[PDB]
Amino acid sequence: QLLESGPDLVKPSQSLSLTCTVTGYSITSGYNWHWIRQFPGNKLEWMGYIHYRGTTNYNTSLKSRISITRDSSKNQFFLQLNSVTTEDTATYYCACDDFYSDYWGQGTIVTVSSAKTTPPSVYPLAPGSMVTLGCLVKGYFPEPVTVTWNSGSLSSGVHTFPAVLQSDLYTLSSSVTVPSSTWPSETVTCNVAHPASSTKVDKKIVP
Amino acid sequence: ELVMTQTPAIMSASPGEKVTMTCSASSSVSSVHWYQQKSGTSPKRWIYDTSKLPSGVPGRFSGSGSGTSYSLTISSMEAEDAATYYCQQWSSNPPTFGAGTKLEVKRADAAPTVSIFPPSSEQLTSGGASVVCFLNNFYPKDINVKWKIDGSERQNGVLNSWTDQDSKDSTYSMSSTLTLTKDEYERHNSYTCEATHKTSTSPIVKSFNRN
Repeated sequence: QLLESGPDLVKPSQSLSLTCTVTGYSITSGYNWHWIRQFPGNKLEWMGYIHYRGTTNYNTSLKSRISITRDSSKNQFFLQLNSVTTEDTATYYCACDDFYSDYWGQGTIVTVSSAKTTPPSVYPLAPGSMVTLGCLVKGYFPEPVTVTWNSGSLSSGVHTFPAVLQSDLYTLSSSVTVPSSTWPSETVTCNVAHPASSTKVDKKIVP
Repeated sequence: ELVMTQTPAIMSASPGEKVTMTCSASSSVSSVHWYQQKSGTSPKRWIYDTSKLPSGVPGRFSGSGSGTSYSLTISSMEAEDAATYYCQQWSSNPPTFGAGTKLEVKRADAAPTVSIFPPSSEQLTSGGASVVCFLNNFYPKDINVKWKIDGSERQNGVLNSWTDQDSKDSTYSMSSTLTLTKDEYERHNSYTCEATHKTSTSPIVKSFNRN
């Protein structure tokens, strides 16, 4: 139904832009199409929407910096938030709804910072009846980063922890538990992706 | 500038137990919507017009209220109902949201599985040395990790992180990472990760020897 897209890192004082490509319904037929964001801390804020007709409605406190427009032909609408500040760092979601029904996108994170993109360094964590394996992803910026095990075949038994900020760099860790008789017999590898720097690393966990 | 106060911020409920969450408005509001958001996904409207249900929302859920007091009730909870619930109003501009109420699911106490990991080769080859410790699948969430190098609590310089309540077994997991410099690391020998939870009188210890 709805997918959000746009650059991840945007400098303070500049403008933030996002695209929502809708599929399975004409955004000119019906529904109200909104832009809603969630700040780190989970606080939510409705930003605005545009009717089936280019008529718009914005959150008063954003009225001077926001603009919502669309391109019928491509079945997508956009969001521009001018003069961003770090306070605009958030997960942006696009959505639609009528009195009875709503649809949302997966949401896309945008970081407003003067800091510069830094790839992460992936380190393996092997043991000092199941065995617990790890993977340390540290020194990167901005968020997000994705971590999978064996390309996803090892999804269950995985605990990927929230990243923690420190010295203007995020650090994260991930764990996976498997039967003692599976590792190191069968290869266990953590896959890490960091789109902001187009990084894709693979670290085999060696005993 | 219409403040929505939700209470409590966090609350736990056993399966089958009735559950009620409150939303207090700073000024009267005519309507109120509720949204549900589970870990890793996006909000989803749960209730509109203060009391109506959108297709897909279990009948066990119901909303009610008026003026400055609204509430979301779960007649009987199921573990699938664990999430954060936000109330919102469209009466004034802008359409404010409450800070949300996190509904935890209660369950028997479960001891944490502890695992400790020495710095890797790749890392030690960059002068770095991060010691990591995992405390997986425990309950209650409140727990405390303690680092010790050569028998002395290496207190500061530790980064901890918690996962949300597991959707499968309803437990919690946490990670503790003490970062040192390659040189300070090779200057000590005993590295212990000590965890004190509700599941044991004595702390659960785990520790390697740098050799």
